[PDB]
Amino acid sequence: TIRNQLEKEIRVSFAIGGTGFSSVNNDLETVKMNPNSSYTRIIPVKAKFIGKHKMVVSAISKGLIIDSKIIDINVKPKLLPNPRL
Amino acid sequence: VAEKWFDKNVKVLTIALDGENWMSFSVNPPLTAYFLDKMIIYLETLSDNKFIKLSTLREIYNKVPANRILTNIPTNSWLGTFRKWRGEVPQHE
Repeated sequence: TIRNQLEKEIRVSFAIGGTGFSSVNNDLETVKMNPNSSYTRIIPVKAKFIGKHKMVVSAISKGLIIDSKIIDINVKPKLLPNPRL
Repeated sequence: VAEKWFDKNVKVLTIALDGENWMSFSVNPPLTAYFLDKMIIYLETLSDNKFIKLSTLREIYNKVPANRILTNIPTNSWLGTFRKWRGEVPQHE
């Protein structure tokens, strides 16, 4: 979620960052939001280790990192289903 | 209905539901007919004092254009699942 406090219409892009995480297919996901409004979108990511993860998300415009924020994710082991009869 | 007027962000208020099951699946269906009349009386008491604007959805479509843009809405019903029509009866599959 990205909030816009400017009085003009904004378009930013953001990239993800993590130690085992990987963006599925998004080099730079650009949005297009109007003044004084938030913008929410879901990005598909794939975890590859289990445990206490650290996602870094950073907003990037014209090669410049605008803003960044770190969240904490717990990835669980993937269990197989019962052997079918 | 009126407490929603207090919030500044409530621009359009929308209510949708089945128009026949609510008066036909209650314990005392005749009283639900009196309830509806009382509803209609009270709703006109708010539309005259210029609190709400009791109107049709077509008029809202033209008078209030949509400025925001939604890029994706996931597949779902008002029940949050499709298991009602596929899964809650053993001979659905």
